[PDB]
Amino acid sequence: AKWVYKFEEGNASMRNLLGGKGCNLAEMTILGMPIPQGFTVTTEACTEYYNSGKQITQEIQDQIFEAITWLEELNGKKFGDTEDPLLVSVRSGARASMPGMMDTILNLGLNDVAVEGFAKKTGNPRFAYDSYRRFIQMYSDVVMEVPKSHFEKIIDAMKEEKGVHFDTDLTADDLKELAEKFKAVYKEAMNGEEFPQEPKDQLMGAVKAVFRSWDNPRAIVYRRMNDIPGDWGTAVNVQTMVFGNKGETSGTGVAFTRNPSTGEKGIYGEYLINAQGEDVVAGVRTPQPITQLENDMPDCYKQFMDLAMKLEKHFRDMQDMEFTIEEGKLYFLQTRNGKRTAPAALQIACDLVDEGMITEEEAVVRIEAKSLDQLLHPTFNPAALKAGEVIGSALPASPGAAAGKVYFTADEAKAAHEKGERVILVRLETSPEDIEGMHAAEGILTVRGGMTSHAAVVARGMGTCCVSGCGEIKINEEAKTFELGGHTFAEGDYISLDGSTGKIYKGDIETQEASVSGSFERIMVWADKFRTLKVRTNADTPEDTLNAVKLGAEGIGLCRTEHMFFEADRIMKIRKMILSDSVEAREEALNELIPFQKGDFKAMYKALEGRPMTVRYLDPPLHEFVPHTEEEQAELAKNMGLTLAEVKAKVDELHEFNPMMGHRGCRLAVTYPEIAKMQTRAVMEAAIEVKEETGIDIVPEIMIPLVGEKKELKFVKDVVVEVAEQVKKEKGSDMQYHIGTMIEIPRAALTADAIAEEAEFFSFGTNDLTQMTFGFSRDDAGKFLDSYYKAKIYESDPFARLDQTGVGQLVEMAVKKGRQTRPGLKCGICGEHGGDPSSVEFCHKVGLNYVSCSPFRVPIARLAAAQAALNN
Amino acid sequence: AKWVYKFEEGNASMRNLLGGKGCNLAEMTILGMPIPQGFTVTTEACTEYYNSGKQITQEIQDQIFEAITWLEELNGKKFGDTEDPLLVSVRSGARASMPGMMDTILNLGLNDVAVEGFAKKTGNPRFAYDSYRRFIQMYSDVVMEVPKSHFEKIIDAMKEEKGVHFDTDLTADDLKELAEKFKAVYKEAMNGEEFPQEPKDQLMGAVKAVFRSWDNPRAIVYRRMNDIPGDWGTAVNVQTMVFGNKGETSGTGVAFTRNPSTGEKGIYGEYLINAQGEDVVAGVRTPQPITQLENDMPDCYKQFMDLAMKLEKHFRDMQDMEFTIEEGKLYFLQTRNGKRTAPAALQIACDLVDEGMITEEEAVVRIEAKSLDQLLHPTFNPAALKAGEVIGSALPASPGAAAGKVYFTADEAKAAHEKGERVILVRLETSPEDIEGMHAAEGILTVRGGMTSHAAVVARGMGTCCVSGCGEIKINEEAKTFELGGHTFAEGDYISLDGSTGKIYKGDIETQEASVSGSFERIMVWADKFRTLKVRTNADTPEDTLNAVKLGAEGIGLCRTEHMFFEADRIMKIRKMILSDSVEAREEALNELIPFQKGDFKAMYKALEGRPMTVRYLDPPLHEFVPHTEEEQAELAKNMGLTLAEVKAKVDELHEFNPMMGHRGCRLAVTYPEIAKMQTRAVMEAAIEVKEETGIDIVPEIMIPLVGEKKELKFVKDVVVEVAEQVKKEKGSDMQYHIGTMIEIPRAALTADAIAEEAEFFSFGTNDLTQMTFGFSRDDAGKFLDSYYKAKIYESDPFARLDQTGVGQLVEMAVKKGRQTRPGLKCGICGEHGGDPSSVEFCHKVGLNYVSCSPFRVPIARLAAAQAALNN
Ligand SMILES: [N+]
Ligand SMILES: [N+]
Repeated sequence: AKWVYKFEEGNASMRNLLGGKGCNLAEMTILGMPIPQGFTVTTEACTEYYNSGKQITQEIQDQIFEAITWLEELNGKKFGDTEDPLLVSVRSGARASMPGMMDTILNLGLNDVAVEGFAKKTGNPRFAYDSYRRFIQMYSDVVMEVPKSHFEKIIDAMKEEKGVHFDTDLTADDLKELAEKFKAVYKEAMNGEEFPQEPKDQLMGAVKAVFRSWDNPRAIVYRRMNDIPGDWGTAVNVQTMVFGNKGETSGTGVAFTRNPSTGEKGIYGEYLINAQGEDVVAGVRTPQPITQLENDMPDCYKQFMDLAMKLEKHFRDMQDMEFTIEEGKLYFLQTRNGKRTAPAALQIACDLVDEGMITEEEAVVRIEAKSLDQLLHPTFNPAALKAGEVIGSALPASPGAAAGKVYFTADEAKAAHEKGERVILVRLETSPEDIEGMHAAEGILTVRGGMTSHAAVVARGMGTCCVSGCGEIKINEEAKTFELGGHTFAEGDYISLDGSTGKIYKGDIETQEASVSGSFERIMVWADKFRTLKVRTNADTPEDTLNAVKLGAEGIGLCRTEHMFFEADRIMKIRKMILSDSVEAREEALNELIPFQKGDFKAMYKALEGRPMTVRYLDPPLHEFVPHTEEEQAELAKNMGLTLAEVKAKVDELHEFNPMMGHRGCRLAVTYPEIAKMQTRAVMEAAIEVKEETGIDIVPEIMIPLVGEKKELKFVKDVVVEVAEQVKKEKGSDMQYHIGTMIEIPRAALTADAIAEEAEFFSFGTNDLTQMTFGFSRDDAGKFLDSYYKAKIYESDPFARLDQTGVGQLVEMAVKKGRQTRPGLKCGICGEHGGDPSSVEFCHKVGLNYVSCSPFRVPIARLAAAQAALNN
Repeated sequence: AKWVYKFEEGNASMRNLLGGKGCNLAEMTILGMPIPQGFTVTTEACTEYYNSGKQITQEIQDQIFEAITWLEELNGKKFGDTEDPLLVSVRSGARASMPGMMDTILNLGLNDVAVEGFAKKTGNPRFAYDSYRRFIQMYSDVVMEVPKSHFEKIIDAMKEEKGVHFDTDLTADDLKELAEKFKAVYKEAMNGEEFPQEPKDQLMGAVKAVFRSWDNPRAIVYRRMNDIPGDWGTAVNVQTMVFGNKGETSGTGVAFTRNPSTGEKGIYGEYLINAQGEDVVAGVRTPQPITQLENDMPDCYKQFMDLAMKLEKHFRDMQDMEFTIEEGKLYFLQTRNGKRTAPAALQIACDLVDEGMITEEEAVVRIEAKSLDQLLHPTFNPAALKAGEVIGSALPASPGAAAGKVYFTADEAKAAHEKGERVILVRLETSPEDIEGMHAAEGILTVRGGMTSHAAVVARGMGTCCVSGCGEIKINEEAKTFELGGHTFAEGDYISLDGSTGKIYKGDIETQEASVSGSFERIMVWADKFRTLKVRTNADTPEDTLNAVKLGAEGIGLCRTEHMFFEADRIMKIRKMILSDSVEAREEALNELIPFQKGDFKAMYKALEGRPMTVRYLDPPLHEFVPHTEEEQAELAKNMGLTLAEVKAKVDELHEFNPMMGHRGCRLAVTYPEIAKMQTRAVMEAAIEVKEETGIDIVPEIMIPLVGEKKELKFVKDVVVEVAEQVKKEKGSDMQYHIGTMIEIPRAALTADAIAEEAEFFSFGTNDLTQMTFGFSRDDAGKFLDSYYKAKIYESDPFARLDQTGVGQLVEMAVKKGRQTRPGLKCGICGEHGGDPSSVEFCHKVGLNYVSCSPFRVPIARLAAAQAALNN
């Protein structure tokens, strides 16, 4: 086929084939920007590599070399030529942008002979050898996997040995020396093989390494964390080199057209004079803030700021750009819509609509919904913060209030978090390998690196606090301790970070619940204008109901009732009913619960003010309510006038092999209708009274759990209806109410047209539906789920993301068949999936009426629903 | 002239003549609404009364009686007739709405003979006598000033005597009795005069009482508090009566089409069955929430909700309505745009724009700017609130976190606040007489009264916390104590109120700084779109600068520098310079201050990020920096090797008769240029360095205080320029800077064209300009300002509201003449007036470029500036 495209042959629309970096390089070429020429090996070439038993096919290599020849002709130089070489950069990039995770190798082409021709042609040996030891290092890292450590230790040995204080203070003589030590490393690691001297072998080795890396364990995991399918592959961009390490009038930088942490309009970012990209990211030399370049090189700044505004206007969004200045001449290497925190996304989308650059629909569609969870992260209690002990400060790389126990390796931090600890990862700097520990941390603190350092950008991405470049810190990896200010810290010691101010605190500073911007309220107003799904919340108390309404919830899709039986002042009533031996004594025990539960329901209807609430009837088996402690069993035997033995025999009788599928929910209402009769009286008495007290109308929604058969639901509904009508008569009420069901048993969805004959609404309990569709319990699934992710068997966690392919089939069928028998059938979802964007999009598309999520996920659901409406 | 108009003869545009209540009665008549017919005696009639030595002229009375005759013909009944009387309500209302402050007398016309004809015609004696004792009471209160106390004590004696528990449980027999006791009261107070029996005398007495009341001390003060001019007068509305006290199918209510505390859309308010308005406001019978009327009288509710939506749609804003149901027939008595809290105003204006009912310009224009100070009131620290001891709860009448020492009379609460205490007024209920104590309170707590009670509505108006109708409270006026829950409270004891939840706490619950809505950020976006003035802030520290920017400030209009000399680590430098005897030793002492001050300025430029800052040079006389304590004087003598006597002699030498007009500001820079030279070096060194460190450009603004003459400013500017240019040369800087002046001496404004020859900008220091224009010091003016307000000599405090008539003349002239010599002259204001709406409007109109206010007043200035732009 055709596996390679020149930049001139592509555009932004070819993203899936060229990857985002390649399509953006193409697009800037199309605009006539000062972009060094190059080409792209497509994402399809990556699939082909994978379909050929992980090998580059003859045809592909032929086409790579062909394009290389095309590059040579344009430049007038032969690739890696012994005399006047042409050198290239090789950079990977998939359809989806993955900041901090891809690969870059500069100066490819250099070798023992080309480096001398390079030195002669540039007239600058120090620059030639600096470029060579860089390339030897980047290639050893990227292609093989020799740790910078091996190289950084040597470069530091030499500088320290030579008294010099900076990489820049090395002579062309030291650099030739350094390169040889560097090559020794690669060989001292390649089982005796020498660093490839043929330019063509270097190119293929780098290309193969890019395809190979797509399947590294860290890429696999990062892709699951960001919902990126693996089949997308990655492309490889190859470009002619421009050098920011040629001298004092050369440099390299990374900047954003607006701030990615706050969203404020205006250039943000950093650069270094006489450097290559690597240097800026590392922060050994303190990177200078982008705005300062105006002082050093006014003309190049002017040009850069003009092109930067031109790029934001062309792409119609904040841009993350990389540039290189080679001896006074400005080049752009990359541009992409910049990753950003949620506050920054709202601010920015809002400013772009106000400047007339985009429409409200465009603003809504572009914000990453999952990221709005950041808006509800607790912020520090101001009093506590002022009272707090500042021990140091640095760059506010990524916003947020982080407080946790310190760990010094991504693996320890993750292991600690898993045991339930809030963790803070402290490192010299982070790397793609630290990703899982980073994701586990409340915050991230580093010794070197600025706003565009690895920790900074990956953290903004995750919406995680990060203070970076705190040079005052002294880490003792080995001992697992670090010193800052007044004292040494030890693994586990609490410290706090303010990602907004850069301040670092001793101890665990108190945090409180956050509030909300106006760009947030503004974005929600536009969202509402477009969404058609309604958004309800999963709430069991007045307090959560209020929080949820405050975030936009229009009512409740799931009000669990177990706590109304489990609570200290409730538990003995139900225990007494369970240990009874008469339907009469069961009812009498149950009846004592009425006043309590009626009371909990009046409080909820009082906080609802007319908003609907779906009340789920008793869900768990009886064993969950009986004491499992010989001691509590003894106490109960004593309160009921029974022997410890009797109580124990009843407990043993209720025991089940698989509690997930035993005698519970609807099946329990069938054997003991008394339970449902009681919850009905509590519900209807509470509603009727609150309606009498306020005049605010109520239409109770009573939902029966774990139904699989029409006549099973009918049996329970009859019981409920009989009590509801009786309560209505006793109170002189004409209140209306609906009786519906959960669709959480596969059979219910398969026979939903029959179920709809009795059910007035459907709530999709997808947590349970997923367990029964996949055949596994969430609580026992961690002993293999992780092996499944690692082996790519699953690319997403089915409990956090609706499985559209399988489980989705049952949700779609249930709505379709339910509506064959009851056209106006109302359908909601209340499993954890209702707060997940892709799931919410699936529900909008299959016709649900509303989704229901935890209070603090309401904003996410509201935005995701608007997006589903616009994207469909 | 023509002093009386029928409702049919008026409309909303005639507001200034008919008053807001009369024009709204007219407008609803025009709409064909079920409004009882009546007429309005104009505001002009009130001015006429005042121009005739406080007396109703023959012509006016003639016209009142004429209209009364017109009323009779329509009704078929003669006013106060012995047989079938026509009775009327008399209600006052000025061009401006003043909720809780005006007068209402129902049932006027009743007398010893008319009440029997009334009883016979209605066939309902209990209703006739209930109406009579009501009228006797309302007339005694309103016309004369007999305290309800006298009447409430008797009504309670009788009910208590007769065992009955409610006003409603009185027999027609008890009521005839009650009325006679009531008449006895009025006589037992009118030096033996009997309650007027002639209907016409009652009408004139009520009309005169309304005109008379316009000048009561409480109306005068309330008008100053709400910026209402007195010359506006008040109109009197006279209307045929409809009765909500006729029986069980009669009632009366007050409702708002949207909630006035939160702004949420939907009916809000209360009513009572078998009652007159008075009853609802008092809360002896617990008022029922408006929504409940749907349960009692569905058809009348339907009609009411339809007319209510029709009124909001006609007026295009949330309406505060009053209605009466007479034996099943709905009447509307009043409608007005409802008063509301700031959050409610933003929410509502925002919803109205989204529903397409109003434009963004209309939203902006209608919100009361001064009320946005409410948005920045501290809210409770959530942790502290949960930790708090709830001792009771009631209606959340007006939002806010109030915490203070309790007082039981409006006068004590005010006196206590004046001594600097945070106060909480606890009363059975409030009255117009409590207004000044209410205004002094952090919060208001009452025993009876609902959402439309006096405290509720006046408090919403003031934006003050209020929890009302807490019946569990027991007040012991005499002892100045009250019991609630766990204990008795005593005058001064701290309690806290949550006006949002209605909860009441023991102690002083901790509060923290508030945040901001999205309807607030939304309203500001629309505001910015319209305003042309810029808004800067008065800020001296990094912290206040940040708060201010966060609220929208575009820079700093006044950065005072006194603290840079006054601070513990600064004071000894300046004291040493003052006690010196050589220009050389003065400079050397001054120089030691440079590092400190340069440091304070770098911190400010660091927080400014390029935003301009106007730096005011040293303002106070030297006496302010020398010790005034023989003890500190001794310590200084010791540190300087001087005798206590010498130090004391220098202190005595610096003493002045009038420090406000002595040797200070510019005159001090003239005698000691060393001081200005030093502040210039601190300023320019700090700016240049921060510009080198960030690349972010800075244009320092140096403002010389208390200038009266062109050559005086030139002398100082030369000094400053010489040092600025020197610092520029030493640092290799080409930074630009402007030297301006305060316009705070009348002479500076009178000769501003000359001053503009040297000043690059003008900042209007209106605090001082007002003192020198009025000739009084703010700090000594309280011993007569209050007598001036009481005597109406001044209607506004000149220190809080720019005096447009006089002081405004100098500000206008200064800008006009300054621009004759320097057309692009930049002009700002930074006196306290820059945060006051009417002042901000005056500044927009006279051409200023920006206003500058304290950080927390920034929102007020931003909105007021948009409003000035639209209204002009
Ligand atoms: N379930
Ligand atoms: N002043």
